[PDB]
Amino acid sequence: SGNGAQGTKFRISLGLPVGAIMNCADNSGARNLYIIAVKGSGSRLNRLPAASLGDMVMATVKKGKPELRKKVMPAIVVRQAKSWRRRDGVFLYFEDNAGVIANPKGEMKGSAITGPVGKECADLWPRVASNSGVVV
Amino acid sequence: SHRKYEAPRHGHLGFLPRKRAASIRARVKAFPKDDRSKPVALTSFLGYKAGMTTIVRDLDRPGSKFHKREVVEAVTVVDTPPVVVVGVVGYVETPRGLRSLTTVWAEHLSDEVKRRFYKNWYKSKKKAFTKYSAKYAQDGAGIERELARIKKYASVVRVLVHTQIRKTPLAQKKAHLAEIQLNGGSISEKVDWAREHFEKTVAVDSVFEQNEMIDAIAVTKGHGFEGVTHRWGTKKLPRKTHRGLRKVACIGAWHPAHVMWSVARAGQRGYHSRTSINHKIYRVGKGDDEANGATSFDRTKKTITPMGGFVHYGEIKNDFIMVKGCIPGNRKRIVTLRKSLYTNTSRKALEEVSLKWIDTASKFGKGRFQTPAEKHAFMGTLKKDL
Amino acid sequence: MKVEIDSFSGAKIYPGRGTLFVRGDSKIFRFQNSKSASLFKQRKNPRRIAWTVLFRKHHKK
RNA sequence: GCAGUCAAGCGUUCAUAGCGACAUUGCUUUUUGAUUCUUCGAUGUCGGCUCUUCCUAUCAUACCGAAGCAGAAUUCGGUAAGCGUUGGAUUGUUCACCCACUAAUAGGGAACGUGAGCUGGGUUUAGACCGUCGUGAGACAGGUUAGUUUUACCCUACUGAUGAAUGUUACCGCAAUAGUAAUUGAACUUAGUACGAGAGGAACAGUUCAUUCGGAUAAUUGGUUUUUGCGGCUGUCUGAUCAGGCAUUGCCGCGAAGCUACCAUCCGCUGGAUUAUGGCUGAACGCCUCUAAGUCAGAAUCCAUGCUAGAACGCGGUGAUUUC
RNA sequence: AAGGUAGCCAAAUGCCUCGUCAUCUAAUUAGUGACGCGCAUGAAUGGAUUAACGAGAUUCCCACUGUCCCUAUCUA
RNA sequence: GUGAACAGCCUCUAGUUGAUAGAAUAAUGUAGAUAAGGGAAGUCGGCAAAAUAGAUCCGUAACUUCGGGAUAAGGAUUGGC
Ligand SMILES: [Cl-]
Ligand SMILES: [Cl-]
Ligand SMILES: [Cl-]
Ligand SMILES: [Mg+2]
Ligand SMILES: [Mg+2]
Ligand SMILES: [Mg+2]
Ligand SMILES: [Mg+2]
Ligand SMILES: [Mg+2]
Ligand SMILES: [Mg+2]
Ligand SMILES: [Mg+2]
Ligand SMILES: [Mg+2]
Ligand SMILES: [Mg+2]
Ligand SMILES: [Mg+2]
Ligand SMILES: [Mg+2]
Ligand SMILES: [Mg+2]
Ligand SMILES: [Mg+2]
Ligand SMILES: [Mg+2]
Ligand SMILES: [Mg+2]
Ligand SMILES: [Mg+2]
Ligand SMILES: [Mg+2]
Ligand SMILES: [Mg+2]
Ligand SMILES: [Mg+2]
Ligand SMILES: [Mg+2]
Ligand SMILES: [Mg+2]
Ligand SMILES: [Mg+2]
Ligand SMILES: [Mg+2]
Repeated sequence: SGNGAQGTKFRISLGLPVGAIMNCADNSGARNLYIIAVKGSGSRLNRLPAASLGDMVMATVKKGKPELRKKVMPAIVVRQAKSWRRRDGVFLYFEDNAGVIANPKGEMKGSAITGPVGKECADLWPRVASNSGVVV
Repeated sequence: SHRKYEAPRHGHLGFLPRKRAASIRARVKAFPKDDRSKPVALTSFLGYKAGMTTIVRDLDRPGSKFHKREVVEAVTVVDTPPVVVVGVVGYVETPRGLRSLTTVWAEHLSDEVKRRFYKNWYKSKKKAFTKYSAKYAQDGAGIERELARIKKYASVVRVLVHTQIRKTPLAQKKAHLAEIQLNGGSISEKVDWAREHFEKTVAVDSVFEQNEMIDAIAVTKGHGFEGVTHRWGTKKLPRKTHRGLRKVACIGAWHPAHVMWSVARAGQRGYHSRTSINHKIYRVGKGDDEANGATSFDRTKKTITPMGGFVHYGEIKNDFIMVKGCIPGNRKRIVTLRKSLYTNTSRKALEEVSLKWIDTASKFGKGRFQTPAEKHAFMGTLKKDL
Repeated sequence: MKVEIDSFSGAKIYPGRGTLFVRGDSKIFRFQNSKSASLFKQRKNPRRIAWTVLFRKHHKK
């Protein structure tokens, strides 16, 4: 998550290793996000860094506005297709993988989010919650 | 030359050798330190693992996100019928270690205990303890002398107890006998307590209570001969590998010109002695109590046994202990429950647990009904009942 | 404790059982087991599956 | 390659906080040479992959000393190898060079560890092309493309598994010795506080989680299907129907049990003695001094507690011990 | 004896060399397009260009996947 | 018989029923297979495997020696009665 996070997050099953491409759910002009790193990841030989709901990643825009391409920017995952278990015993998952472009502090580059947003991500990042319409 | 990249070692070297346990009943190698300013009590108990189920409770932990919120947890149920005290043993301190000095047995022993002393019970004359019982035929002078010797010399007192295997759905018929150390009181008080409990039963609720941390000692599930990949968790070799890929590629350098003890090798997996600590008790159940699986919220009348019974075990008809999490060993295996060796105050202990719901759906499939009455209410009347 | 209802079959869902599916339009679906979820993913219609609650209501069984 | 000695000078003043010319004394065998002792009736040859252990000249983590150390950050040094030291683009590469995460991305050894462990991209047989050289056959530590990687059943080592003989047999125990394990980060709070003109900006205790690792476990979720359990479908065969055979498990959907996944859940203890260092009392030396006698506190260190095995030539307690 | 013309190139031919610029990527000793005092390109020792074809040698993209993250299970 | 078919698959005539056997179902193999989320991050290199596939209808670029490229690419449909 890096700096700017409010509180901590219970562990969520990882489903987005490095190299995954997820949809862009904001209106910044990007159409997909290509994850190159995960903030706060550990070290293990041969193990790919992987991200889950609410994590902050480093991504590059592959499709979208020309000014957003060919550069590295932080992003926050807001939807996850890999199923995970909540502490109330519920296993759940989304239809797609989605993220939003942000800054190192967590402030959103855009101003609107399309589609549902996971509850864990909204609580961790106050800026995402403000721009989200429906949580879960 | 040095290895190209650094990685931590595979496996724990303190759990060596990975051989089969000497007996199916795992040994208790450490008892709690005795405090002799307390009443005499047992320090462990014997039970049989029946199975696992699920509970719902409200979390009481300030600062947690799920504070004052329901959580779903897995628990393990241990069938714990009362044990029978049938003897006592005294130990003397020695420069070479603790040594057993005297053993005194009860006057009468049931067929459950006597089967433990035989390998061919059906053919034997059943002569065990026949001459020893004659020591009670007189006024007990022989028994009094041995008990006096324990009081005079012993520094550690343990009691011999056996399970009531006939009360379980198991087909063994042969009870398990074990020593349990007595903590609290003087040596004379320990011996008097043991003597008065000959041929008596001790219930589990006199040993353990609600919201108490206990340790589980048992022999793990066996799996036979196992390769290195699953036995130690080594990386699988590439698909191109000739001569097989579920192996360790290099088992040692040229020098020393020997295979070292710290290299992963294929061999026995499972059936090892294990001691796992800090397992909180969620419920101490009573066998004669109807509505064993009922809470103050559910209010329905149902036992702890799931619909169709515990898979491969049967029904629970005696006292039981419900413990949070998982326990070493498989179903139908004798387990030993031990009190904590230290006082835990991590705020995960000492917290009061209040169960709100206990799952009693069938574990033989995707069970969807808690009770037979609920099933009747949903499906209605079937062709068989009309 | 709260008991939910299977979206495909109408079966009761106790805590911990089944999965929860959030569709793209932010519609929430509950399934008691993997069979109903698999039939939902195959786009089967519950009114033509004989053992479902909706089928029994439609045919007045 | 690494480390000392001396101190002209650098450092606003100020040799030695941190550096240090001219000279000089060493250490190391992770460079390359020098040599030709061993091997040409053959010790398989580059790199990577995999796995274990060792060294400390310590990158990070623990505890400290010093500063041109206000705070924050950094720099020099000590005890310390207990514990970690990564994911990728290009290259056959060792090396190198960038991107990124991270507490950190420290340097090395083990026949330049490791080919009856793999792989065969490179080098280094025979085919072929190019450039330069040669009259030519051909040469090139120049470039390019294609080119068979054999054997363990023996001994030992290692991992597990039995077992004669200690009157017989059975049950309950003791513990010599050997092994041993946990690890690191973030957020909240302390606190916009101490400190500082300001800009900036901590720490101890407390709480909630997470990283790496380890040991188990299968209630739940996911995976697996010869349950060939139920249903469906194609071709053909048994006259039709019913019910079946064959298609090397015919195919598809669901699918209990078992096994199993940081793709699931649970658990991973606390006492003593010390190192560096900071002190007490106190001489030598009428004073002064942590040291000489004595003595206090003290590190991820050590030994125990705890955990695993149980000497098959270590040991104790207890039951029953045969008449054709 | 004449001194490399037309073309072409760090090309299977360039030592220096991972040449310089541009493009491709988050990052390229790779690829491509240019540049040429070219160690040592060059005209039937054939130069340059070419549709179609190739179990030939290379680079990138889409689809695809147990190659991999990270292993698990079943049959003979 | 199915089908475009001397393809694969099943059957009639005819011919064989031969290849050391019994028991058990550890590791490692050989052969055949399936996988949540990600999708070449693996590797010298997509090696291996997967995906595509018949027929009818629609639609088809640069370039070209005008013959091709071409099944380019990209879509739709398919049973029974
Ligand atoms: Cl270890
Ligand atoms: Cl020549
Ligand atoms: Cl196998
Ligand atoms: Mg044992
Ligand atoms: Mg091979
Ligand atoms: Mg079950
Ligand atoms: Mg020889
Ligand atoms: Mg050799
Ligand atoms: Mg040889
Ligand atoms: Mg070597
Ligand atoms: Mg070889
Ligand atoms: Mg070798
Ligand atoms: Mg060899
Ligand atoms: Mg080669
Ligand atoms: Mg050759
Ligand atoms: Mg495991
Ligand atoms: Mg022994
Ligand atoms: Mg040139
Ligand atoms: Mg070029
Ligand atoms: Mg000419
Ligand atoms: Mg036809
Ligand atoms: Mg898959
Ligand atoms: Mg999938
Ligand atoms: Mg790659
Ligand atoms: Mg790689
Ligand atoms: Mg291929």
